[PDB]
Amino acid sequence: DRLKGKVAIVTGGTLGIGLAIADKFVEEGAKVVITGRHADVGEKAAKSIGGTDVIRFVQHDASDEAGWTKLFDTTEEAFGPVTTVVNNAGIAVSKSVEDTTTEEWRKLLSVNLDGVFFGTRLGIQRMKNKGLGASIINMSSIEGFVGDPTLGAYNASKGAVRIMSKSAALDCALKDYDVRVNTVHPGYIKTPLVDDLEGAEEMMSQRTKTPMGHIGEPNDIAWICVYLASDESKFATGAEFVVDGGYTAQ
Amino acid sequence: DRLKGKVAIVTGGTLGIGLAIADKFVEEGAKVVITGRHADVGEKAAKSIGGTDVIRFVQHDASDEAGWTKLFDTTEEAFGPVTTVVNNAGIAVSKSVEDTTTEEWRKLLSVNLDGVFFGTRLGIQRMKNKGLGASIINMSSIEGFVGDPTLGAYNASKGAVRIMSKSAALDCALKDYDVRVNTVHPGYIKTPLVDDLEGAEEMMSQRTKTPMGHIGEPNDIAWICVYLASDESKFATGAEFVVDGGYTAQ
Amino acid sequence: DRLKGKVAIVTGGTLGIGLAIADKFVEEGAKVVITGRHADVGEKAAKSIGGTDVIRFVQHDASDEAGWTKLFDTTEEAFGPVTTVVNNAGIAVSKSVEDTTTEEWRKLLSVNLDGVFFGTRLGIQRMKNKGLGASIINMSSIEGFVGDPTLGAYNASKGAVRIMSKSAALDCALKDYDVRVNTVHPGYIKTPLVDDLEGAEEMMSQRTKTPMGHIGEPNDIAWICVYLASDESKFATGAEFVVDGGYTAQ
Amino acid sequence: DRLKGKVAIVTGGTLGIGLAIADKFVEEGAKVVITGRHADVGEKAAKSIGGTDVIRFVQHDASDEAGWTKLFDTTEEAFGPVTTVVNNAGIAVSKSVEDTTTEEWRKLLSVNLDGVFFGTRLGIQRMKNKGLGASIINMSSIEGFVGDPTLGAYNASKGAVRIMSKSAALDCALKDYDVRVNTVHPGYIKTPLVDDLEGAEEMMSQRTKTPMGHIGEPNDIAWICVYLASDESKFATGAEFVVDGGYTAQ
Ligand SMILES: [Cl-]
Ligand SMILES: [Cl-]
Ligand SMILES: [Cl-]
Ligand SMILES: [Cl-]
Ligand SMILES: [Mg+2]
Ligand SMILES: [Mg+2]
Ligand SMILES: [Mg+2]
Ligand SMILES: [Mg+2]
Ligand SMILES: [Mg+2]
Ligand SMILES: [Mg+2]
Repeated sequence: DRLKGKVAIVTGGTLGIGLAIADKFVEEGAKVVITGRHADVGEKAAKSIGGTDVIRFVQHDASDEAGWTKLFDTTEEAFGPVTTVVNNAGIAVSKSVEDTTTEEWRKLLSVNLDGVFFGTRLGIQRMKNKGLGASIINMSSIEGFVGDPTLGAYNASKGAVRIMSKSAALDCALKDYDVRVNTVHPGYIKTPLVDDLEGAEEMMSQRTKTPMGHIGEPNDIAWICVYLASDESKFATGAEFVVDGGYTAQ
Repeated sequence: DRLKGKVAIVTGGTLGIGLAIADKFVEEGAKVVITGRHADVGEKAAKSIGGTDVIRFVQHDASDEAGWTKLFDTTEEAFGPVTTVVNNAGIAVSKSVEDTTTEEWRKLLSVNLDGVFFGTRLGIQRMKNKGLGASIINMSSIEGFVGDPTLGAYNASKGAVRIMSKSAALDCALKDYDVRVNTVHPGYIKTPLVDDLEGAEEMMSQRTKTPMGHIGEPNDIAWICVYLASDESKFATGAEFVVDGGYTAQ
Repeated sequence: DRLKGKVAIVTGGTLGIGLAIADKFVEEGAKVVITGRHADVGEKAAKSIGGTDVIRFVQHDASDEAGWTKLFDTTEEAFGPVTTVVNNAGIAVSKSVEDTTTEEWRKLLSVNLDGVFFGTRLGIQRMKNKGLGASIINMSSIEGFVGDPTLGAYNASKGAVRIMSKSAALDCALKDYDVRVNTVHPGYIKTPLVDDLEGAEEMMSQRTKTPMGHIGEPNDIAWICVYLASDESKFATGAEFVVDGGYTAQ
Repeated sequence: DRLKGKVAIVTGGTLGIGLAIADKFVEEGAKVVITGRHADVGEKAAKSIGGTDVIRFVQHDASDEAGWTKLFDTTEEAFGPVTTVVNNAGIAVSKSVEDTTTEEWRKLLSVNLDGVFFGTRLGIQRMKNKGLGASIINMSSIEGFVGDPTLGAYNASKGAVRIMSKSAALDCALKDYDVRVNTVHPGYIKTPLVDDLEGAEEMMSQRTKTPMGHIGEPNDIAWICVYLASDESKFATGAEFVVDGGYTAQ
């Protein structure tokens, strides 16, 4: 089991990429708490992966600072000290910078930027200096590297996550905290939400978007996260891991 | 005059880098409005560069959304349609991610991230489709490329500016708006604020920080901004311009 | 076994990083041919990992174009069609650009650049369109991202490998070849050759070099290569994977 | 005159980008030697810009190491000590990595990589420690950042130039040589050679290639080179300057 003894929080773990991360984490021996906004979805998601000795759902919005405190306490009460934080919760807005309302701007940043900050800050505090082989995996995207004219606020958030994570990685390394911090950068990934938008997958699969001519699947992101959570990656910190079908290579 | 006919807003234009940008912009034939928080400083700054036929001060906090509207109106009433926006206002917090309070986080992002968003969004709206050769110059820094363990929130802000700017550049290019958007990335620059912090310049001048073994001066940033504001750079958009003494090259 | 059915060529596989890659590849079910310059070293290396049903040594200099042809034939005769090429062979020269002789320049590029080209070109030709889940892993380094004043020719070679690999990745993706191409970028890795240079590890472990305050081990590079060789990484192509203790994050 | 007192060598200065660099350098007060392969073209090019008190042609192939020595001597005899080297000579091959012959590979690298090495190495040696405000401008391209499946060897060369230049920049900075080294990265630029290839400009102008929906002109590259040659850029070293119509921003 590649994640023997690990205890992970996966935010936005009830759908899509986060769900697959949780699934493979459990497969590799981790205990996992998944978060999401909705109880129906979250309880189904947890039980689809395993019983409560290995996976539990907690309703939590990543923008909710006070709830973060409680989430660590709930997770540690269930499974012992947290070792691994996957800051995956996120939302999207389909607006150019020009067309973004300030309400849209603040709402997207409250999840995609504040939530990652809250989980990273608290993860460092609660995991440092415990010999846990701790790992914080911050979910950026291809939009942390390149612009998309239709994703202005999203681009801001993903670029912020990219560089903030390097700061945290460095501080943890220099202080010998036994905490690593890295970013994962998915390209386009097939999910029910993509399937719900007519034409989206075909748009994303054009060669001028994804050179492989198709989009990825959630397990593509799960497997790089297993590597990063595991002690196999004990010398990797402050780095970006891109799984994008070639999107950013052209 | 390399900026003949240009009309620029330079936020945080009363001190340091912004002041030098304003100075060289006026030298190259632009009309300039500089903003800053404090009237004493701002009125002295404007008159040190020129008379009110070429430069004026407006008291404005870049985090103040409603004031942005008014700032464009004031500038256009003085000098005619704005052509050039330099989003330079910024603040700093000397805290690791771990140690950043949420108040510090939100306050820094309100200037360094929201202010750049507000000026970029409004600049696109008010400059597009006017044949102005319009240019938005967003001030990132070396901390938009690399982490600094002591500058967590600052890193978040500068990474956000870096990538958000690419989104805006692309939208403007694809829609033929005649608006370019680029980022400038200073390394360490000698200013009175650096001089006020005992030991700072020597720290910044170590070869492991700045390979040139000294730090820069405000005109180093002014001259790259003249290039970017001018029609000389009409094919440059979505790009990062690094003036850092080699900091990021190692 | 994470590399079930894979058949790998690991150049420079008799020492250091390459040896560890070969070791973990065999552990994960691959068949492996390792190359190196010297028979004594190579035969000991192969037998330290396994018997000839899983690993064999072939004496080969990666700069030797004609030998590449033969190497694929030898490997396929032993183990069946090659699926995985790790272009790891390399040499180093400790000279600034200013001080590099043309002989040094050409010799280093013949291994570090031509060898990677030869293995990549031939790997595409011999692995495309066979449903192998083929993967070409080109060993760049931190010196593919940042300069080192003492490693001028080495920097040239590693930057060339970095970007050439993206070209190959794209061509393979666009043509549906079922071949991925990625680069791995080690930071400093403890080996007998580092141990032989008095003071080297301490130099490399300074916080201004490696923020973790120590250097890595060969298995750190082996494990990212297992991920990249395996079908777990089927959506990763054209990307750079950095395992450097934080070197490039500051 | 922004280049008062400068003495520049511009390789491949008889056509296209190099010709425009030479033209604007002379306009800004520099003395210039342009090189090229062909006397007819070179003598016409020089006289189109000015008389022999400001510009001269020397027939030289950048791959010719012995000729480099002589080129500096010729230039210094004409105009005094060289201050500025623009390594612009280059060739292209339209082949994937898979399809590149070794002859094509070596020939392209002899100009695009060896020529830049020869000019950089010799420029450092002959310009260091003379108080000249010396500047080496190495012409990379967008193909130093991103792959193109049809430009495998070209990608290798441009990535090598990109990173080798950082090594040189650092060495010069650390040793206080008064020599800066930077790379320029053109996107697509309209020239007679592009005009000669039916359909090329339209291909390059598609929004999925160049977001501005058109390609650039040689003066777009000349003006960034004026900035980099001038003392305005005295704090810029080891950096990449991208003028690409947005190509790399998406
Ligand atoms: Cl979903
Ligand atoms: Cl100041
Ligand atoms: Cl060794
Ligand atoms: Cl031409
Ligand atoms: Mg319908
Ligand atoms: Mg004191
Ligand atoms: Mg001794
Ligand atoms: Mg660095
Ligand atoms: Mg025809
Ligand atoms: Mg791209």
